[PDB]
Amino acid sequence: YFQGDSLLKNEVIKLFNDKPKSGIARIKKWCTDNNQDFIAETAKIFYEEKSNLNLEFVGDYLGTDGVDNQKVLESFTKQFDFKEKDYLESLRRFLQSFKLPGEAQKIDRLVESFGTHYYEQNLNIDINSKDAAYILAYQTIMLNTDLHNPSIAKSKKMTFEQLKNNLKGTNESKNFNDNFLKKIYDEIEAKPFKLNFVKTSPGYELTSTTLNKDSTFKKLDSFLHSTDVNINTVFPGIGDNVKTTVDQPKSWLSFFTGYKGTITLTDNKTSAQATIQVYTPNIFSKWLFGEQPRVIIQPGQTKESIDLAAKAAADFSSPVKNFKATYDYEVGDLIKAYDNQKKLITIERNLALKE
Repeated sequence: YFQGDSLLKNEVIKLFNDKPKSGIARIKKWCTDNNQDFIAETAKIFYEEKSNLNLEFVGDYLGTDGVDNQKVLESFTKQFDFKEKDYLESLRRFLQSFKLPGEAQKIDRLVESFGTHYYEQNLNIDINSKDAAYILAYQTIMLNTDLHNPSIAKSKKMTFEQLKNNLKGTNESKNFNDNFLKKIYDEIEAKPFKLNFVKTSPGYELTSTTLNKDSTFKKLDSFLHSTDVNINTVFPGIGDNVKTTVDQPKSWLSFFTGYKGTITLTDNKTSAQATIQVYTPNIFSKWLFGEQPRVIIQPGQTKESIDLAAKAAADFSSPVKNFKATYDYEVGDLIKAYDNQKKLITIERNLALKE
């Protein structure tokens, strides 16, 4: 069955599975030459070529905060037909179409995309607003952790009555129908979600049973809720032109993943950028995200972002545990930049006569 994009699809699968940026570049290139829409075509390939594509990379592209990514995610979700479909079956299906990133802000964008589209395809039937669809989805995901996390004893598990109470008046000032919620509660109880998370996240990851006692980790943790303090008090190696913003965590994301927030570092001179995500385990999060705290450091798109992220990672006494390629950078380039910063620190300490 020849289709106008068949040749492109076969080329893209190869390029994409090697480096997603090279696959996306070819869709951009073909859409330019064939006068087609890059957004629609990308989402179409992600959806139709599910069984052929690296789902980690698909999940990562869809969940990433980017102008292209956001448009592609909206178009991707639109490929699903949720009209007169069972809510939970629709959510299960959506969550299996990619590999979930292990990053709170990415999971959040994917969940919000699902809710909005499900509501739009079943307008005011069982759900009254996109906000109600989103709260129902995050409460269902947390209900899944509650009912199936063994650290939550049988006697402590959330009851259907407790789910009803949490969702009282959240269906655009009204309630969700009793049986509509009972069906979700019972099915989730009987069958947990199939949640396929990535093994490692892009960039640098510091994670160990001793990371919470690292001087840099403690300072980083405090920096999330402090006001007008310089980031150089946390990371000496990054210089004095680095400014910061903090994205505070949504409560449910904290429960779900151990998320504590994201600090965005921007160099005022160079435009170098890096993000720093913090995770601390809790009784709910550990079931899916492990028993260790985590720090994820990712370089942005701009030149010299690699060196800003590497300097931040190298300022920890704890070593980087995991390295993974980003959409823009090769794993080897992140490794070289970090190892080099560690070697420079060692030389400087020795030359200044530090023990």
